[PDB]
Amino acid sequence: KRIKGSATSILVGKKASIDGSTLISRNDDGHEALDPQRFVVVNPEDQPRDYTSVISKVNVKLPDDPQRYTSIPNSILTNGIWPAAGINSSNVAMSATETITTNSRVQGLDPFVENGLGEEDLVTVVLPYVKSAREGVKRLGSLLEEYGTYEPNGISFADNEEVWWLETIGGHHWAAVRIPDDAYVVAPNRMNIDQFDFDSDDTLCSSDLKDLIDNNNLNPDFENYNLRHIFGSASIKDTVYNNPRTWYGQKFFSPDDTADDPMEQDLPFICHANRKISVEDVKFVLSSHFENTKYDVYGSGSQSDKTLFRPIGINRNHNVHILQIRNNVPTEIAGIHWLAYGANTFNTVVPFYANVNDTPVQYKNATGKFDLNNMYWLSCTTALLGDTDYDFYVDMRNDYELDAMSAYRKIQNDTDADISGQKDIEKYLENANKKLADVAFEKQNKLLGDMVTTGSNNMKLRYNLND
Amino acid sequence: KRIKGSATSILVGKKASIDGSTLISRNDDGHEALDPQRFVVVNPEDQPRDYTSVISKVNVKLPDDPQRYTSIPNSILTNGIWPAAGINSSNVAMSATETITTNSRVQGLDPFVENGLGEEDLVTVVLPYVKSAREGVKRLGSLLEEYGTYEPNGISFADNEEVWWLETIGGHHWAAVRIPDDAYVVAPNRMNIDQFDFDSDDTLCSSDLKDLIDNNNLNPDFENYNLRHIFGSASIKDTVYNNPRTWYGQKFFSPDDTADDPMEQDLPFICHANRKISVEDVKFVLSSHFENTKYDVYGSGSQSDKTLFRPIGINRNHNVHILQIRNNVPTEIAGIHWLAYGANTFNTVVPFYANVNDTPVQYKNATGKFDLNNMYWLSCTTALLGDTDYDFYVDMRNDYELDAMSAYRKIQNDTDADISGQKDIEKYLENANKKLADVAFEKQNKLLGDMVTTGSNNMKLRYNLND
Ligand SMILES: [Co+2]
Ligand SMILES: [Co+2]
Repeated sequence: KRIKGSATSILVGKKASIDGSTLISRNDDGHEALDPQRFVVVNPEDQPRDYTSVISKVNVKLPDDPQRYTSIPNSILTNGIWPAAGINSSNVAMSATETITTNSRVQGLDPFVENGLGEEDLVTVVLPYVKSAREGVKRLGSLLEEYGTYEPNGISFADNEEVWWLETIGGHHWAAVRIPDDAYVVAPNRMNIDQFDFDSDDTLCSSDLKDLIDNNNLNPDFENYNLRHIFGSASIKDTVYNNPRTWYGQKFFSPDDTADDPMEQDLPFICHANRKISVEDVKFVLSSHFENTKYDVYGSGSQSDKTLFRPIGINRNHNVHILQIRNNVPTEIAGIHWLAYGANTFNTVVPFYANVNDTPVQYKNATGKFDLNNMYWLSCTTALLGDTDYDFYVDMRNDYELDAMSAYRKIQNDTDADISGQKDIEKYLENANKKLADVAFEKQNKLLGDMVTTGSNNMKLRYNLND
Repeated sequence: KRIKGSATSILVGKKASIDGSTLISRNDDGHEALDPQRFVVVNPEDQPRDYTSVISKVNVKLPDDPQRYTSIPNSILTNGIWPAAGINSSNVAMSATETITTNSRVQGLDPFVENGLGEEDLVTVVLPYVKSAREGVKRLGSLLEEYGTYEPNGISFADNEEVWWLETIGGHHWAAVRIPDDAYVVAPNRMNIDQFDFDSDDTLCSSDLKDLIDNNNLNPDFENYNLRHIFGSASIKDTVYNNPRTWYGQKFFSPDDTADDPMEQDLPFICHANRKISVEDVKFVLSSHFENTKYDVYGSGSQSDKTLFRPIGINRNHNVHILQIRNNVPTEIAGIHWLAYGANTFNTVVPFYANVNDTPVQYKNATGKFDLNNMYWLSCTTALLGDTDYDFYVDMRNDYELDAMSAYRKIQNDTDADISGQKDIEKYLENANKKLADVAFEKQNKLLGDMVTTGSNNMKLRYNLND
């Protein structure tokens, strides 16, 4: 068999955010709980021109003018690079992938292509070569049509104006929708695009998609086109593995527009929140485990209720990224690659400037060797200890989140404030990223220390005299 | 670390009270269950002109004309004075503080000031120098701008006309609301001020507050300004630690305007009760533990429900005070500093006249040495015993509350009735306060005795012949 990713994604249009930025985000989850991640800038000279994948052995000849981009490659390259997500020098963001679903009727017509492209590959072969989110969508579509794919995937694109979501369909087909400026999306591992207008300028797809549907009796609905009804799933597994994640996110942002059934199969794709959305909001949902419901594994529910649903924050979060393209700041500091590692319950995303040529050591240097000086291993260790007694550690966790995010914001604010006239912008921003990573490590380390100190007093292996 | 206070506060406007008085109140809670408190009048000659805090080392030069004021300082000065609350000779009341919440976005712009002011300090540096509640608000606002603060705090002020609530925002900013005459407030450890009209005569704030919000994308709402949405929190921890306290209080006073969800994040700040409010009402809510719900730790709920919410009456109540400025009595007896010590389940507030130069021995003289002749230690001992079998002791508790409060009221009524023509008002009221404290001790001691006598008969270590 082939190794597969898992994920939860959240998208925010430029009018829906609290600061007028676009946000595309994803929990990059995997099969094993731990799989070391690195934060790496791929400079143009480092980018392949003759690309061959490890998993599928697909060979793609690439353009000769790649742009510099951030990425989050695996430390261990057994299954290839797995760059996950990044922002290029044109301030275009891309995250790939959100594994989605398919069905036997479309697979019968356009099967997966064994030697096609996969999540292993997509950012590497698309992001360096596009100058808008729309261009990203179109290039990826072209590559799917030409080379095919062996996975069902959802991919996000953004620039300072637009946010797009592309879903792959069978071995070669695809469709994509531009998320409205004022909207957000929460997307689990299930095909998401619903109502789809072939006549809209805000949609793109395989030229033959409508004919594929119309000519092969793929449409289950009496009227109109709902792509996930046609090409996706509405399974019993969806009701426990996927829909509750969508539901919990929509309950958080749109409480008065969202009913009380986490199993709902027709939750809207495009949503409108009752307020503007912050980075902190996005990280909360990306770290969640159905808090204040009977489905919280750390909560008061029955054993069966507590384990019924797949949470969003999860032991096998490998990285979490929130890619932000800001507006009303100079373009050279618009791109922010927010990043953290390990189960999202005990980390914080750090707002790294994407306009840099290299990355901080604590985030760049993970290998297969356990190293608590590295933020991947330190963050995972913290979350594991936290998992053993969540209610005991959660107050320290909460304090740390506020304290750390406050410190990051102060550094960002100071750095933004002095951008004008900097003679070496990349060096200036690399220094800012170094400060951010240093503080992130210090506060992560201090949190773990506080947890170890208090936790040790509460060990089972104890016997105290109460005097 | 730095030690932090905790609290629950209740405010009542002059038209909302049963007697036309203003009331500002707070449970002064702390980290440890026990921390001995004293009732102390600071005469002008005792007041520092050159003040330095213990926790932050902030140094504040003070005016040379301080007014006399009541206060509730810590017996043990390890972390400074912690005066908590009092009434000055101009019949201005102040209670500080209700620790509240903040968020990373505003902290990123205006961080806490390490060597700034804190709860340790505020009553000492403000109350002696103001002649109205409004002046208190303005002086505190000025001091925050001058010295900064290292805590997020809520502070109440009152005189015979007005009640104000000030909340500190970041290291230097602040906002305050004059509570409508006919309104009340219940405030837990969460930022409270909601809808806020900068043009209102009922509001005061940092001169730059609206610009700070507008220019830095701090406002999450599509319309208007809600200060706690902007500057505060709505966290998962809020739903168990804070909101249920607000909810239980509002359920008590406004049953028909309050829904059934204790976790509600947008309970109103300003409320209107269905009736006029007594001192006895306020003490009840300040002593409460979600009686007649599954969230009552002394009740019938599951272990998880019983311990889910932070109660208002609690083991770490250090003092409880209700500062009352009465109307239509002569000004020399308008100020009443109601006071009790220890967990509020087994004490009663005593209506001490604030117009005095000294305080009764049973309330003034606590040290670190356990002394059951002192009301701090006696009250704490009583509440601890009560905690071991609440349903067994609650009838004696209830009887004592009625009996004791009736005795206090008789003494107050007689004292008020003979105020005219007194040649030495302070001596006259000090004598009344001595009578109050004497009877308060007698009734507290008799309660504990009755509990010990009946409790001893029900000890586990027993074996009786039933004849
Ligand atoms: Co070429
Ligand atoms: Co819209």
